[PDB]
Amino acid sequence: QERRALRLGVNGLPNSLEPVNAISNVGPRIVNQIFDTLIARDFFAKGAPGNAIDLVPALAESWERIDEKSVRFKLRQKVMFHDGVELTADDVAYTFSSERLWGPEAIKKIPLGKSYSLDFDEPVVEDKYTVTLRTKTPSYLIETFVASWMSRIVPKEYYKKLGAVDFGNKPVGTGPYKFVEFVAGDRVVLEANDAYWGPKPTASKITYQIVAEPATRVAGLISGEYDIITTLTPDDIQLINSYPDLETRGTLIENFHMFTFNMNQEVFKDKKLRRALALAVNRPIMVEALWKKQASIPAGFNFPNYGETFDPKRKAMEYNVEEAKRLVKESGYDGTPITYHTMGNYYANAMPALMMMIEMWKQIGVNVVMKTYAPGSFPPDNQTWMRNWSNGQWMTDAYATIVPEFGPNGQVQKRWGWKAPAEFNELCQKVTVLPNGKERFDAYNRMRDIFEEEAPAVILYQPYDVYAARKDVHWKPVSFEMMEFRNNLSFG
Ligand SMILES: C[C@H](OP(=O)(O)O[C@@H]1[C@@H](O)[C@H](O)[C@@H](CO)O[C@H]1O)C(O)O
Ligand code: NA
Repeated sequence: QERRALRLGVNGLPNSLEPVNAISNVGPRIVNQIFDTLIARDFFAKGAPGNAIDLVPALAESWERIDEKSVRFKLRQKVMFHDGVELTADDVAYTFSSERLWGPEAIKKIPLGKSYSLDFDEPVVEDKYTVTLRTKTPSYLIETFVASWMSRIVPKEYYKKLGAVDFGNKPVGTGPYKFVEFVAGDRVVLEANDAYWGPKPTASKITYQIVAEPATRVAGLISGEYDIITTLTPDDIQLINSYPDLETRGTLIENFHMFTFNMNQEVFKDKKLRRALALAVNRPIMVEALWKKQASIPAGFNFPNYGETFDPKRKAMEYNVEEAKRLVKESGYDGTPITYHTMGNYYANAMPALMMMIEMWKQIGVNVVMKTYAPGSFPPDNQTWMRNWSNGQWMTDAYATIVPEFGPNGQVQKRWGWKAPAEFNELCQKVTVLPNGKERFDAYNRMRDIFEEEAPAVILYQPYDVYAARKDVHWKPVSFEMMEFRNNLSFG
């Protein structure tokens, strides 16, 4: 009869379906279905196992870089939003506007819009199907930005009429799946958009059902309640793979798990204790015990997806228990227990990783205690000391995420109080405008050195993202924190 409905058991849900505000480990797998971008990354180009870097036309049928500051897009014609309104350059201009995204006025609507954006100038609408995106200063990052999760295309009139909050609860996009319902902290339901411009949706419906406990998620797959489950650990591989009708599907993703600090707190204003905690983390033993060797430990804030700004000659991050003990003493730390906030196992292995780290920190003379918090119940900033986090490396360049998250205009310095050395912020400003070359390459290596010296966050590893699925549900994971169903979902 009708197509099969897809049932997903997920680790968590975003609090909003507004595509920029949905940026997280849990939002993109949903908003990738509701929306489209001008340029799309094709993870399966030339038979790649879901990790190809190839950029292909999407809402823009073609594009041309004009100069060091601008890129002109030719829009695909007769593309319709879910409410029937035709996609125009007006919708694109609005998506990348000062008003909605990067200007001072957008900070209330999209709190991280300005900090995550390029140094944009107002878009230029040439005609109904022609729009130029430009920057005030040189930027060779326009293309990678436009293909990213910052750039899902929103409908101007409908978005303006509802406002960013109401739009977030009733999204309208051009994507293969349209909005049905959103029960905050419970479920999101989408249905097939059969008016879709690209590959027709193969599922009649998609339900993202929150299953916070991974053991309950695994039981749900074994019982036949879910078709695909997310955010498992390599420790679940043996059991699931013992069921002949189920299997695990995993891949290393372009993201790093970390722990970070509220540097507005007295104990973390200075770098000494941040550094002591960083120097005591035995990453290889965590990777062996919890990840069955599947996770990858980077040589600093440095990843292969950065391409020309990836440094393959970089030394491993320091591990020095004896130096850590000496820093604990010099910091003046008195033995008072320091809290570490985690949203249960929102991050695969969050609590087992923390338990191991608590033990490593006991050995250097620092008492760390776990504090759990329910989905969407993140405690006030001044109630937090240490906390876990992750960063999706969302550009084919080193700019992201060191500059958008840890730069002078970023939330780590502004909200979380990192007093970054003046040199670090000078380098951030330089890498933003410089073209690729020796000067830019060396500036990112100096920024990586300062990042390790300062420890505003401590990089753990790139997780091996593990899903489990029914063998009769054909779907391949991609090397990013999202799920792709276009030409990548079939049943039987
Ligand atoms: C607690 C959640 O954070 P999560 O680690 O899931 O997502 C990060 C995101 O915060 C960050 O802006 C981007 C780019 O650095 O990477 C995402 O992985 C929050 O965003 O809902
Ligand atoms: Na499809």
